[PDB]
Order: sequence, then C-alpha cells, then structure tokens
Amino acid sequence: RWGTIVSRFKDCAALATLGHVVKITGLTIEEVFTWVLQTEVADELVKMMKPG
RNA sequence: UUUUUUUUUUUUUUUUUUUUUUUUUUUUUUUUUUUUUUUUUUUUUUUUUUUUUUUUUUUUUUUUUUUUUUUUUUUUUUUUUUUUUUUUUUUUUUUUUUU
Repeated sequence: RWGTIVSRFKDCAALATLGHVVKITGLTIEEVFTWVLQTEVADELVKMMKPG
C-alpha cells in the first residue's frame, strides 16, 4: 500500500476540507453547515451533498 | 488537460528509563593563601630651595619708496549654420497566465 495511498480520494480534497473544519473547531456537522454565510459556498455544499 | 498540506505503508508519539540511586561533600584533623626577633615616610651627609640672571636690552618691525597676489585695446549666456524639440511609434497587440 506504499505508493498506492495517493490513489485513494484523488481529486476529492473538498471532502477532506469539510472533515478537517468539522474536527478542528469542535462543532457538529450541522453547526458547520449552519455557520456558512455565502451563497456560492452554500451552492457548492448543496451540489456536494448529492444523496445517492 | 487534470490537479492544489514541498501530508500519509501499517503502527505509534519523553531526541525517558537494567536495578539501585542523587551536594560534579567528606581519611582524621583543621580554617588570615598572618607571624624568626624588632621594627613601620619605598625621609634625611651638612648645606640648601624660580630645572632665574655676564652686562645691556625687549614688535621672531623697518633701505627708501609704496599698498586690489586689478588693468594692452576692445568685450561680457564657458548661446546660436538653417531647421527643429517624448533619448515615442512598421503593422498588430498588452497577466515576463494557461495542454
């Protein structure tokens, strides 16, 4: 698995960004989504939260 | 084009640890890096006290003149051929951006 780890979650850095900002603040995920105050960021989050 | 911790094998997280220990203390004594004795200006022969003086003197003044380290005369941008006056310009362009 040395060398092959860079294949996992390739070109998917925004999910890791969301996880890091959830863990580094101590807030729940709903509060992290609540504290967003821009329409562009909210639209990207909505497009990133496709259910299936 | 695609990407976007010059992050990541999994584990881990004191550049901690045999055990025992803790004045880079200690033989016992001792405790002026004091002392023969007796002395105590790194004073003194007696004289003496301007590292003063022959006398005379006293601008490290002076021949007499003189007194811009001025001057042929003419002059007075260390200006000028005329023309000119971004040490601008082919056209097109205008992140020393980009699969």
